[PDB]
Formats: sequence, C-alpha cells, structure tokens
Amino acid sequence: SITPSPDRVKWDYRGQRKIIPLGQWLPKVAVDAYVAPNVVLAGQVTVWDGASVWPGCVLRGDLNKISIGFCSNVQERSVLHAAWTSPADTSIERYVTIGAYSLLRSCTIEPECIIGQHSILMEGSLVETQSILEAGSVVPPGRRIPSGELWAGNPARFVRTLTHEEILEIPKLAVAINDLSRDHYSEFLPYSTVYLEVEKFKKSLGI
Amino acid sequence: ERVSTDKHRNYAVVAGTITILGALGWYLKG
Amino acid sequence: TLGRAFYAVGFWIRETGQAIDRLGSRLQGNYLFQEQLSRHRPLMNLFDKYPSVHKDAFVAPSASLLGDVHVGPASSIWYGCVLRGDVNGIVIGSGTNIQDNSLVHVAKSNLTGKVLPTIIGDNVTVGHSAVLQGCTVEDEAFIGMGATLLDGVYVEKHAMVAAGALVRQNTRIPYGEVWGGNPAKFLRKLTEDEMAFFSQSALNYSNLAQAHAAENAKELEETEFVKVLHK
Amino acid sequence: GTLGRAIYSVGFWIRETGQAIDRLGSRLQGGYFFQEQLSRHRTLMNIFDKAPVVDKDVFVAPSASVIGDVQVGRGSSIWYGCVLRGDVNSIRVGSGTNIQDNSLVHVAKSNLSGKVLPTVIGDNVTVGHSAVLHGCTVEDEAFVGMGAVLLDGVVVEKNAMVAAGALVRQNTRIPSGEVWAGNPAKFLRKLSNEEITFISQSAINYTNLAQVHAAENSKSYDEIEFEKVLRKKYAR
Amino acid sequence: GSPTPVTAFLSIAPKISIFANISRVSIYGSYGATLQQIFCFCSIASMILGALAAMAQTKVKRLLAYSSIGHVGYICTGFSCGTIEGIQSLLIGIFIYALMTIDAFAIVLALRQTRVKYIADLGALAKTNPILAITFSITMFSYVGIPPLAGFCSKFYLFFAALGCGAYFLAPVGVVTSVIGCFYYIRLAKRMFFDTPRTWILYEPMDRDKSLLLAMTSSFITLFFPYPSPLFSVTHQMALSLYL
Ligand SMILES: [Zn+2]
Repeated sequence: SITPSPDRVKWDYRGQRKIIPLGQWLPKVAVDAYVAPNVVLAGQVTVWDGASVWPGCVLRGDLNKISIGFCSNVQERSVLHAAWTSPADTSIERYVTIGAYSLLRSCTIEPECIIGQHSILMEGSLVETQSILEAGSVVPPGRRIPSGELWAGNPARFVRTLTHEEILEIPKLAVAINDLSRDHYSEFLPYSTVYLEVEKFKKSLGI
Repeated sequence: ERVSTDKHRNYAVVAGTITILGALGWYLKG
Repeated sequence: TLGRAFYAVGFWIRETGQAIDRLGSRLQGNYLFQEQLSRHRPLMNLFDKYPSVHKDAFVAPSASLLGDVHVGPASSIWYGCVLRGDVNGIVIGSGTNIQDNSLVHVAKSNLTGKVLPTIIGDNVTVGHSAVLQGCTVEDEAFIGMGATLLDGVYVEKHAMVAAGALVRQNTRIPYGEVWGGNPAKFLRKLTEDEMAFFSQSALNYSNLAQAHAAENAKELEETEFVKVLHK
Repeated sequence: GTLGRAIYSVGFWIRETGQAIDRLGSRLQGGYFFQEQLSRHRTLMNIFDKAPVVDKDVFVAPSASVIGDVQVGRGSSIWYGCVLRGDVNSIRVGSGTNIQDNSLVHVAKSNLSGKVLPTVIGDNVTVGHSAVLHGCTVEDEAFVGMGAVLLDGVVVEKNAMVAAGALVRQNTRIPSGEVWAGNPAKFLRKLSNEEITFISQSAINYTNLAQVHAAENSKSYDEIEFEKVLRKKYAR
Repeated sequence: GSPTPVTAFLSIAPKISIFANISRVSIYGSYGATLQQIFCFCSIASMILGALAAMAQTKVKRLLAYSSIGHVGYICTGFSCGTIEGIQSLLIGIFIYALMTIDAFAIVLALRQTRVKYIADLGALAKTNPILAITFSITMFSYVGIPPLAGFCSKFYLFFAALGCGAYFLAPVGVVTSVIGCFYYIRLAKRMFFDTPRTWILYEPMDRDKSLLLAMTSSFITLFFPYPSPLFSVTHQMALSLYL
C-alpha cells in the first residue's frame, strides 16, 4: 500500500513558507522582532516586540500557544512544540536567553532566565525569576526551578546560588543578542525581489 | 494579453495622472 | 566606514527601485509580487564578512552559512548546517565533513574580546547533530554524533570525541584520546586501524559529496514547476 | 479597453525603469550582496537510481529532504526540517509513524565484509524532535523522542521507549517494554499499560494533526491569498 | 467617560471658539469691573484647583482633565486686564495650548487599548519604546514648565504682560502653581527609570497619521523659541484689529 500520487511535488519552487497559518490562527510577529528566513512559525506563535528567532528553528504552536516575550532570543536549532491537550502552553518571558539546541514541549520561563545549549524541558515546568541552566540540562516533567539558582546535569540538579553580578548581567546578555539581531534585521530588506526570478523562469519556459 | 482589465482602477489612474499634470501646470503658473 | 556609507545608500537606492517596480506592477494589474517564498540564501553576508567556499566543495542547498566563514576544497556541508561567522570567523580546511544537523556557531557577543574563533583543520569528521561553539579541532579528528564542544576546547591530531557528549570550556584532547559522557571524561585509547578508518571515512564522504552536488546541479525539473502552477 | 492597453504599456515602461534602478543600486553596492535565487531545494531526490517511494496519504513537510531509497508507508509524516538520508543503504519506515520535526536518519556500512546493516522503523513509531537515528531497527509501536540518539545496530522492541537524552550505543537489544535514559542508557521504570495506550493514542492523533498540516501546506498562491483575505474580512 | 476622540475634540475645538466669543463680548458689552472681577476670581481658583488636584490622580485621563482646567486657568489669568499686550499674550497662550493638547491626546490615544484605564502603565516606556517616552516627557514638561519649550514661553509672556499691566497678584499664585506642577511632573518623569511593576508591550504603535501629527507638533514645541517672531506679529495684528 505504497502508491505514490504522481501529483506530489518534489520541488516546490518556493521554500517552506515562513509564516504558516493553521486554519484562522495566523501567527504574528511584531514589526520590531527578527525571525530568520529559514525558521518556520506555524500556528499559534507570537513574537512580541523585540525578540529574535535565529536561523534553523521551528515553532509550531498547533496544540496550544507559544509566546516569546520582550527581547528574548531563541537560538539556532531550537524546536518549540506545545504538548498535548489541557491550559498548557509555552511562555518565554521578558528577558530570556534560550540555547542552541533547545527542545521545549510546554513550559513557562519566567523573566530573566538563561538556558544553555542542548537544553530539554519535558512536559510542563516552571523556571522562574533569574534561573540559569547549564549545557546539557534536562528538566523532567512537572519541575520547578526556583529564584536565582544554577542547575545542571540530566536530570537537573542543584549546583550553587547565583551572585548578584551574574543576576544583573543576564539582561545585558539579552540586549547584546538583541543588538546582533538588529544587525541581521537591518540587513534583510523586505520583499526579497524573487518574483523577478520566477517571472523570467515562467517566461522562458512557458507563460 | 496586453491590457489592464479593471475599469475602476483605470479610471482612478487617469484621475491620478491628471492630478499630477494639473499640479505641475499650476506650479508652472506660480 | 565609507564602505558602510556606500552600502547604506545602496540600500536606499535599491529600496526605491523595489518600490517603483511594485508601482509598475500594480499599474500593469499583476499582484504576483506577493507570492511569499522563503529567501534562505544558503550563503549570506552581513556587511563585508561574506563567506568564501572553494570551488568543488559541496554545500547542500538547505544549509545556512552566513558571516565570515571560509571553507576549503574537498569539503562537505551536509543538509542542515548553520555556519555562523558574524563576530569571529570560522575557518574550515580541506577534506572535511560537517554533517547534516550541525552548527559551527560563534558565541553571541560577550563583553570583552572573549569571542574565540573556530578552526576546523582538514581531515575531520563532524557527525550528525553536532554543535561546535568556539573550538579548535585539528587534522585527523572524529567528532561522533550528538556532540557538543563548548567555547574553549582544543582537540588535535587523530583524536576522537565519542557521541552524545559535551566538552566544557578550556579542555584539550590531544592525540589518541576518546572522551565521553556528561561531562566529557577520558575513557581509553585508540587504534591505528581506527585512525586509518578516520581517513577513509573522510575520503568516502568527499566522494559522497561530489555525487550529491553533481545531482543537485540537475536543471531544476521544470515539469514539477509547471505542475504546481497548473494546480 | 484602449485605455487599458495604454496604461499597460506605461506600467511596463515604469517597471523597466524600476529594474534599472535596482541594478544601479546593486552596482553602487557590489561584491558583498548575494542577491536572492529561486528555491533550488529538493523535497525528494534520488542518488544513483534509487528513487524515494512515498505513500500518497503521507505528510511531507517541504523542509524535509528524503534522499536515497526511503520506503515510507501510509498514515505517516515527515515533519519540518527533517532529513531522511539513506543514500548508502535502505530505509523502510512503517505505516502510521511520525518523525516529529528537525530529525535525521542515516545509514553507513552497506555490504562490507559480508555483514550489512539496513534500517527499519516499525508501524506507529513516534520519533520526536532532533532524534538522530543512525542505522537502527525500531520494531512497531515504540517511543523515541525529544533529542534521543541511537548510535549503531541498536534494536528497540515492542513498546519500549527512550526519552530525552538517551544516548544508546553499540548494538543494544532493548527489552520488550521498559523505559531507558541516562547517557549511557539504563532503565529506571516499568512502562505502565495506560502509558502504552498513551503511545498508541499519540500515533493516532498525530496522524490526524499531520493530515491537517498537509491540507494547509499544499496550497497554491491564489488559494492562499483567498484564505488570507477571507480570514481578515471575517476577523474584522 | 466619553471616548478619546470625542474628549479630544471637546477639549480643543469648543474652547478656542468660546474664548474668541468671550473676547468679542468683553471688549464691547462689559463693565468697569464686573467681567474682569468675575474672571479674576475664577483664574486663581482654577490655577489652585489644577495644582491641588492633578497632584494626586490615578487615571491618565483625569490627569489630562485637570491639566486642561489648569491651562484654561492660566489663560483666564491672562484675560485679567484689557491692554493690547495682555490680549496679545492671551491669544498666544490659546494657540500654544491648542497645540499641546492635540499632542497629549495623540499620545494618550496611541496608548489606549491595552491600558483601558490606568496611570501606572508607564511600564518602562523608556525601555520598550524610548522615543515615545521622550516625546511624552517633552509634551508634559511643555504642559507644565521647564527651560525653553512652548508652554514655558507662553506662561512667561503671560506673566510679563500681567506684571506690566498693573496686577502684582496673579503672578505669585501663577508661579507657585507652576512650580508645584513642575515638581510633580519632573518627579514623575524621573520616576521612569527607578523600576517597573507592570509591563504592557503594545500592539498599538501609531499607524502613520498619528505619528506624523505627533512628530510635527513635538518638533514645533521644542523648536518654538528659535524663531517666535511671526506668531507675535500675527497675534498683534489680530488683537489690534479686534476693536481698533
Ligand atoms: Zn552518518
């Protein structure tokens, strides 16, 4: 039972579209935010006024809502996917700095948190008010990471307590990433002038 | 396949180019 | 910064160009300039930090290398890489594999000039799902998949880092070493046949890349395009 | 009418002027800007002769490269950013499975010294985000998800699961019904029966969601513009 | 209660009209002290009320209402005597007030929906939208008083005319209500980088025309003092040809 419909496309001539509405659920970016061109924003995703979703990332809030806060950043290969039915969603608060390979099913990241690379947040968990995970962190389902704590190991463990130098330095890292984002965004220049390419292609081939 | 097929837009475009030409003439009569 | 001034006025001029073109299209009665389609230029610059891939070096059309990233011959950038060179450059030598689902990243701006470069010197395999953020990996290296190399790490000269393992800051893996686990601790020694196997896998993937690129240059298959315009 | 013809000519003229301005701008720039190209990305391709064989009722996100001899059956889905690269050896995935976005499958050692290693994924298998599958045999109805990675001739079996960081290595025969984790992999629970039903229901409702995403993602430009204008006017 | 466009139009348009009508009647059908005295009282009452009420409010609309009452008061103080310089400064004050209030309503209207009724929702406008915060501070400081702006220049010429017209009493109350307003406002503005309880990142931001109108008026307010000759000249023409 492997009949291939020959009417299946193998070259869409227009890549995976950035903003994927899902039946009257048009995902919304703010005019200040910066999403890469590779990234795929499907369904109930909102990028709130200063955030940055860097190249090679996917956010498909098709079960629940996913909302990136003020100037939070979601690094390269992150995948944010709201978990099964509930309200259980994914909230990224004001100044959150997510890692490179972040995997977030459903969770809440209360403001001013930092999550290192190769992070996983399993099924609904809180990390609140200036918490810092380390590389390779894994937060089991139904966990809470309290104020001002640095966690590591899989599953997560206690390491130490934060110094106010670092707790005050977190937003600085957030705004630095936001400035880098400003650079790329200043580079991208809307409307992409590719309709000329498709036009000449269509003209030389057919019409 | 060498024409625009929307009457309202074409009337509006006639009005717009008439507007710009009239403004240029008006200025020329400053 | 006269170059940057030229770049900015170039943006102004080309933007006026796009706008007047769109006015022309609206006049002509053709709204095709809205067919949203992902830009995703596989090779991208920022101001003057363009990449430089040598000819005969396969880069998958779905990759993403942007910033100052330079890569030499016999190299392969397999589907789903993120090679970033915005702040500090990336240099990648000959005969190397950066497999699908891998990023060679550079730390987002830290305060001081603490943004180390990343060097990947030829005859190096960097398997699937590999994050290399600010590292120095040298000739005859094996980075077996599920790999994390955090800033400040130096692996060299026929050295292997196993799988699903991360290496913290300021760690060195010299010849004949395998490290693994969280954190990456030393396990055992290597074998000479395993080193020759490193080299043979490098060559085999060079050939694989030649094949994949020669296939990716196959004239775009107009039939499916006219199909998708039909319906 | 004739007025239409005239303004058509005028629009063509000013469009040419726009193209000229754009080239002038790029040339005032130059050397740095990598002007945009068409997609030039393959959602499906062959290698030497092996074309992919993909069911009709499947979902394949147009950001998922299937290359080699991938035999993908009914009621399944290859979600966004996926890479099913079986250019060297055979890939056969069961019917009713799902590769949840941004995953990878590769095989290595085709027919060397007699011993070969294919790769097979059973029915109703739900492999998740960032799953790396490197030459494995996952029997039908098995759960692997959220960043796991299986290194070698591993074989998972019959409702077993590896969860959230499982780095499973070097020919592990996973017992029939367990859970594993750890880096490296060890077991820590007993995989309750309602949880078996959870994985089954997961496969089912995820096939449903995949069908929705297909119906959406396989639209043309005019239909998309209609959907968008209708959505706006209704939300008004 | 009334919506924001309605209350804006109610603040700006009828007041100038009724002031012109009051001037046209008070030149003609007044008494030696009847109208001047029935206004001299309301002027000081208005300045005092504006001060001692706007000092304590917790709704960004009622604050605007009491600041409008205060500026109408300052204008009425300008009304006190009946000499040419006085009525000149009167009309100048009317005009500056019209501009400042369309400006303030532009802002409070561009900050509408997510802040249905609040004043604490200055949720780091210094951080989430700095240019808008700077513009709000400019408009308010102009509304109250500070080194060269439009409102400060208007009040200064008002009190100049009052002193030179034979009333040594309106200035003390006028300057003291001005200084309490200035202390309050400059305490509020410098309260915009202490800390922030609430945050209302806004879908609102100023489509095109509110932005243009704002930008225009706000550039006018600061840049008024570098060349305020034509306004004085046209006001002189107007007031002189009102009766003579
Ligand atoms: Zn491989």
